[PDB]
Order: sequence, then structure tokens, then C-alpha cells
Amino acid sequence: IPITNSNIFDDSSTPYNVRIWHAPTMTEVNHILALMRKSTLVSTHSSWHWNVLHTFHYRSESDMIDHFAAKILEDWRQKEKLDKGALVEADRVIQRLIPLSSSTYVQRLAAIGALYPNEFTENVLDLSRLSTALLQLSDTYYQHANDQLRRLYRRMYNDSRTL
Amino acid sequence: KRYFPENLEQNQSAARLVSAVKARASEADISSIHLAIAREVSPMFNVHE
Amino acid sequence: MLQQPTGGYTTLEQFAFTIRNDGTNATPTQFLQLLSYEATENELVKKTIPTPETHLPSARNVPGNVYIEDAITQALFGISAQNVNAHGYFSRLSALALPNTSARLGLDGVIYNSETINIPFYDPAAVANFAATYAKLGNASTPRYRADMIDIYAHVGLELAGTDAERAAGVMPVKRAKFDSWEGSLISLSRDVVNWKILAFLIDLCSLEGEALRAFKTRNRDVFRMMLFIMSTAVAANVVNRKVTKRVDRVLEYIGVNSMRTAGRTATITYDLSRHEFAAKFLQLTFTRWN
Amino acid sequence: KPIIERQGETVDGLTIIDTSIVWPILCQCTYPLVEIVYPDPSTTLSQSLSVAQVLSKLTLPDAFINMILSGGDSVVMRTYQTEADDDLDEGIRMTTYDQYLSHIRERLHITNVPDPIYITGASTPDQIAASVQATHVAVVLYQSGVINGSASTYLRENEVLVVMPDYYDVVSRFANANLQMNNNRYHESVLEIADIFDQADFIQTSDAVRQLRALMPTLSTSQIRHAIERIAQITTDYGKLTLRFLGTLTRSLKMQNAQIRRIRPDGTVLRYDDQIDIEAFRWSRYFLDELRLRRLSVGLRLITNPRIARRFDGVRIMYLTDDDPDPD
Amino acid sequence: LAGANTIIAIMRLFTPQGFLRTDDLAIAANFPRASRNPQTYIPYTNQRGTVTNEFASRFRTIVATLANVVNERAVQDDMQKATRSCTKQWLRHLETQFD
Amino acid sequence: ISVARSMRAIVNHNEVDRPRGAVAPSSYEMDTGTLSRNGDLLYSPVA
Repeated sequence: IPITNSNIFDDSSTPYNVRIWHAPTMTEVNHILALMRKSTLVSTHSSWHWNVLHTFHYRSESDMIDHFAAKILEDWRQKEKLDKGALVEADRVIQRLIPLSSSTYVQRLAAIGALYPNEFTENVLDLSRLSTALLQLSDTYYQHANDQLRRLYRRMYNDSRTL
Repeated sequence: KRYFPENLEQNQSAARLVSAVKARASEADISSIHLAIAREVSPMFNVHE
Repeated sequence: MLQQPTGGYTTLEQFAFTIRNDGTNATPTQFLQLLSYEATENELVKKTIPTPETHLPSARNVPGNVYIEDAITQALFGISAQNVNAHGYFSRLSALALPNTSARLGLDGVIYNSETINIPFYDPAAVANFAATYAKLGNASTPRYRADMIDIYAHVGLELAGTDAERAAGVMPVKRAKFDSWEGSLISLSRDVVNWKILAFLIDLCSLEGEALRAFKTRNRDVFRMMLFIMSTAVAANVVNRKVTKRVDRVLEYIGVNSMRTAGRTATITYDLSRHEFAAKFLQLTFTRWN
Repeated sequence: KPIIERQGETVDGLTIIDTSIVWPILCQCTYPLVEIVYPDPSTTLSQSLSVAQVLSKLTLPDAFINMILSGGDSVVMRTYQTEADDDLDEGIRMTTYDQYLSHIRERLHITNVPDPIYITGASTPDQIAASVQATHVAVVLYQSGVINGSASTYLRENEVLVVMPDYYDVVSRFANANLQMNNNRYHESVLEIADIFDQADFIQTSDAVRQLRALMPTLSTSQIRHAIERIAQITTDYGKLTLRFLGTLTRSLKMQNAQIRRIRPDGTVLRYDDQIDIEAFRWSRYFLDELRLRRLSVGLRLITNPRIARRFDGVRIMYLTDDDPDPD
Repeated sequence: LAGANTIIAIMRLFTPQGFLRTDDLAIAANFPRASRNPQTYIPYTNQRGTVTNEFASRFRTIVATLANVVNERAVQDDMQKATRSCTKQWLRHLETQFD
Repeated sequence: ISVARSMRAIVNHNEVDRPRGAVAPSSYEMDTGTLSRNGDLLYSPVA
């Protein structure tokens, strides 16, 4: 199924298209996710809606990092309340997307988000251009890693397949 | 002759590049070739340029 | 009509697993000493292994007799290119799983319908338990049954290259294993380990009891760490060989982490898509029995 | 040579696109609608297996000689004999940064190799070891502030040739016990690409082919060209009609260790990526077949057996006359 | 230079290849030389490997770096941009003829 | 010289047994070993 962009008058072409596989049992999921390697650029995330696995399919590489960041942002938040202790309504537990077959930027972008580096804020975080401003923070976090921190961030970069 | 072709030239886009190499071609004169190999070792008295 | 004294068919000289290298023939134990390894920092942690499903496939009626043994090895360590094999007479095994059956399993590696004249076969009572576990290998490519071709490999690398100091904690650092070689190497061990009589081993695992299972696992934890090494180079990402002055080393990229396509191509043994499902179904089934 | 390229060529108006062809489609032509015919698959499937069979046996001889060769070559380095001259080959060898930029740097991008590092000076006698580990080949870069005698002794049996950007003088960048190092007492020879790599299907490596290659009379580009030429005539097809229609009357592309890669938007050959590139484009296998590469393995044993080699070298002249007819 | 490093790099492509040799078969036979010391250039050695020929490869490197200067020159025209492409069918053809 | 050998002088001597430099066939030119399932050629056990 093709997803439409948020606005009604923004009649442009869609960034990505979502896909729904037939998969009942557990030993099934393991098949689609493994066969899902060696295939352009695709993404899944942690849990699922209706209990049926559904992956994302991006058009052009560039139009991946701008969606992959729009989610990593709204998940640094769900772990703000779950860190202080509060009955959170929203469901997925971990919103952060998972890069299956993917490029190279999304790697350096996947690891930086996984280990929750940000602190609080709440100053009407700019929704547009959030992509690059987050990717800039990724680099400078590395220019500080005291061996031990470096060791891990260089691993999740090199791995990038497990949440 | 066989300088610049790789062939399939004479073309419309090549037309400019074709004439540039053509107005640079030296003719295979037996004596002119020998004079280049000989000037390499022979002593001179006039400052040629 | 051989029998086991609870020493097992492996406590016999009839069939013994020996690799040929070094200009003479040697036992697996002598070989493995050459495998020296370091670390590259990607932690390969031991997961849990999910139990298999009890349902046994049906051995569709078949006249004649297939070499059940052949295929078991011809898939795992098969060297010569093996085409799709997800299909086949691969479950005639289950026809031995029931109590009173006449179908017998000979030596050499065949499955006769009726015991015939002049053919030595394993004991009809201890071949029953071997089936109620391995006939389950019939459904290896049925959707909703196949094992997972990723996590088991973590289990595999902790076996042939895991110093005990590590396994006792369940976690180890990804290793890069290099031994010293000769010519064909990796391909030569395959053409070698293929004809080994694997059935002469697996039968022992499902019968021999605690007395002669603790003693069995001690003398054979090496015949296992041999048919586990070759089965591993069919997965590794690289096979590039380092050079000394006159010496040659067969560095293997990442033992214990599973990729999807062979580093060998031409240099080593190669798997196929239909075989990736198969190796996961074997490796999963066997580990529960072993460990 | 790029695939999709607008070079000066026409396939006879098949490169010349033309509009104005839309007018017959609307007001001239008639269609079957306003019984249908379905074409047989066998007649179009036959044309494919033909134009695909002609292609394989076309470049077959070409790729073969380019495999027995390609073993390795060149890279002129000098080894500085250190010690009380108890050697003609010590091991402290080195080349220029110049020779390295046209022979070693290209092969190190076909195989995805991290670096290699820089010696620099005051570097540990295991930093060379730490690099060569993930490099697969022995090589380190340059030297600035003269290195210690601890590291200097290491790069001798481990070879690991050090590339120098300069060559004016070398005995300024080593601290030593003072024997043979004086910009002299060095013998300069040639190295091998058949030595400093030997990957799986990348570079041909075997003592059966190594011994074979060390016999020929120093080939040029013309000697090796007439080689992949005499081997052509030494060995209706709907395809023979097309083998002629084709431009077989050229084929001038030096394909030593030819590989399939994708230049960026402009012109910089990318490293073999993973997710974006397909599978087969990893290695070349010298463009030979999978089964035909395995037959080569058994044939490489016949070509080196003690009984086939019947050419003998050296004959000693003497006058012993007296006969006892001996075949030996 | 600090900023003209690219002009110095494209310029050094004129450096000679061969060694200089002190000719002896003239001074050993007492031929009159102006000099004070009999010397000369060569000017480009000979074959050293089996199938390398470094002189041919040195030229290949020139063609490689001299290609980027042409494949960068931003032209303000249209067909003069089409002549920028049909120049490599001369820049590369010529390098093959050299080997 | 003479690497292609096998055997020589297939005649028996006037009065003695072996006629000097006589070679007997190699013990390998006369051994059919069965083929393996994966690999394809090998000799006999010897023990």
C-alpha cells in the first residue's frame, strides 16, 4: 500500500511505500527478515500494528535519513517519561526504526540514537531541518569517546542490525 | 594514417575535436624523423628555439 | 548384525573418522592444534535454542530403497556443487520410528525395505531413537517449520574456537581463525570428511546413557569439532591467505558469525539457498541432543 | 571503458530517437479490437540461447591467457643490506611513493582493505603487526622522524616494505649499530604482484603455474596480443549471422584483472559496496566458467608430472670414447 | 607554493625518466671531449620485468591526471560541452596506442 | 635422462635369472581403488 503525505494540497510524490507480508507463526517472521537482506533499502521497527509484519520501502536513499530521523526524535521522548516513571499510553515500547538493508549514513545515524545522548530540552524543537542538526551531533559525540565509549559506537556502526 | 580516430569519428560532436588534431598533424617525412633522433645527441652552437 | 556394549559403534575400528594431511593420515585431535586465533571486537553472545516440533513427516510410499545416509552428508559437507535439494526422498527415516517395523538400516548408509541376504545392519532397537529425533529433519523446508539461519551460528563458533574460560560465561569476542596450509586445503578436507560414516556417530548420541555418555562426549567432542569446522568455512565472509617468507596461512574472515554467501566461490566449499534452511535444521536438531 | 556511454557511434538510427511517429498511431493505423493471436514462446526463447551461446565462446580464449599471466609483475624495489655483509638479501627493502601509486593502490581497492598505516617514528614494533593483521598484505607508509632500532629490526623477516616519498637518502631515517647502511651496500632488483597478494580467485597462485610462468621470453603487449590470436584459428548458427553483424573486428581493451564497478555521478570508481551492488560483481573468476574452473585444477597436475617433462638442460663434453652402451 | 600546489603538481609531469651515465667507451679510447667530465642522459632505460614496462605505465599516469583537468573545466557553452565529452575518445585511445 | 621408464628388456637370460639392468612394473600401475561419494579416486588400505 502507498502512503500519502500528511497535507491535502501537497499533491507531490510519496517518499516511501509500506508493504504487508503474509506471516502467521513466529518461525515465519525469521524467514522474511533474513530473506530481507540483499535488497535495496528497507526498514522495520521493533513491534507491529495488527499482528502482521510490515516493512518500509524507500524511493531514493536521500529520502531515508529524513524519515529515519523523524522517528528517532519522537523516541528520545517516550524514554523521557519512562525514565521518570509515568503511565505512558502510546504503544511500540521502542519507536526507533531498524535499518535492515541500508546505506552508510543511516549506520552512523542508527548508533548515535540508540544510546540516548540528548538531555531534556523542550524549546519547540524544529521539526524541519531536524535531520542534519541531529546528524551533526552524531559526529561530535564521537570526537570525545574515551576509548570505552568509542569501542561501542564503532561496533553499532559496524553492526547496525540489532536493536 | 591513424592518429586520433579509434574510429567511428567524422561525427557531428567530434567535428570540433577532429579539426583541432588535424591542424596539428605532422607528415611522416623520412628525413624529418631522423633529424629528431640525431639532434638529441649532437652538439650545438646556435641557441635554437 | 552388530551390537553395542554401551561403548557404542564409535568405540570401534570398523569405522573411524580420520583426516588426511601432512603426507600421512592423522586423527582430528592432531589437526585442530594448528588453528590459532585472535580477536576483532564484535561480541558474539550465546542465545537460547528453541525446541523442535514433534510432528514427524510421512514417508510417502516409495518402492525401491534410497540411500538415506548419502543425502545427510551430501548436503552438509557436500563439496561438488549441489543444486536445489529442499525437495527429495529425505524422510524415509520416519518409517523406522515406529515399534515393530521390518524396514532395516544397514551399514554403509542404506535403508532397506526388508532385510535382505548378506547385509550387516545396526541394531533395530537403538536405530528407533535415532529416528524419533532425526526423521524430524524431513520437514526442513516446509514454511512455518524451518529453523532460523542466523542465531544457531553463534552457538557453532563458541564450539570449535571457544576457550572454556569463555563458554562458562556464555559470551565471547568474535575471532579470526588462521591455520597453516598446503595446496587445495579447504576443498581437500571436504572431499575427505564426506566419506566418514556419519550415521556411525549420530546413533550413539540418542542411546548411550549417562555412564557412557559423559565418557562418549569426552572422546568425541573432537570428531564433532571437525565436521563443524568445514561446515563453518561454507559461511565465512573471506578466505584470503596471508604470506610469510615461504609459509602460507589460511586466514578465515569471521568464524561464528553468519553471512549469506560463501567466501570460497572457487577456493572453498559452497552452500546454496536451499541448503541454508537445511544446515539450520540440522545444527538446531543436533545441538539439543549434544548439549 | 563505461557501459552506458554516448561515444561517436550509431546503430543505424536506433540511437536517433524521433517524435512525429505519433501521428500514424492515432489516425492511420487499425487495431485487432474495434479472434486474437498469441505467439509461440519457443521461437523467441530459441533466439536468446543462441545469441547467449555465441557470446561465451567468443571471449573464451581471450580470458584464459589473461589468467595464466596476471600472476604478477614489476614494482622495482631495493633492499638495503644491513649487517656485517653476511647476506645478499637482508630484508630491509623499500620502494617509492611513486611506484606505489600505480601498482599497489589499485589492487588494494578491489579487495576492501582498511588502510595501511604510517610508520611515522616512535611507533611500536607491533603497530606494524597490528596493521598487517587487517591489511592481509605487508606494507606501511613513509618515515618522518627516524625510527627506533626496536621497530627497525622487526621489518626484516616480516618484510613489510616501507614506501618512501623521497629517495635522495635513506640512512638518515634509521637509528643503528652501524653496518652496511650508508646509501650503499644495497642490491636492487624487482618484486612480484604474484607474491604480495594471492587472493582466492583474484590473482593466480600455484607452484604448477608459478613454475610454468618462469620460462617465457619476457613478453610485451604485442607478444601477448599475437598469443590471444594464434589460439583463435587453432580451434546455420543463427548466431554466426550476428557474430558478423557485430563489431568483433576490434576488441582492444586491456583486461588484466578486470572488475565490475560503478563510478559515481561523475568519474571516481567506488569501492565494492554491499547493499546497493548485486552479488556476482564481487569477484571475476577470470571470467571463466564455474565448472570449467574446476577442470583446470585437475589439468594443473598433468602439466607438472615428473614423467611429462622430457626436455633436458646442459651437456658436458668429454672424451671417454670406450663404449658400454648405456641409455644413461 | 601554499595555494598553487595544484599548479606545481600538474607541472611536474615534465620530469625525465632515464638515468645519466658517465660514458667510458669514449674516455678509455681518448676521444677529445670538451667537458671536464664525460656525461650524458640516456634517456629512458629498458625493460626490467617480464610484462611490466614502467615507461608505458608512467605515461598512463599522465593521461590519468591530465584527464581530470579536461573533465573539470566548466564551460559556459553547449556544444563546447559536447566537445568536452568527445575528447576522452581521443584522450584514452591515444594512451592505448602508446602501450 | 630416461624418466619415462616403466620396464625394460622383456626377455629371459640364457642361464641366469634376472638379466642385469631389468626393471619390473611399478606396484601402482596395477591397483584399482574404489571411488568415494564426494571425492573420486583413492588407493587400497595397505593395512
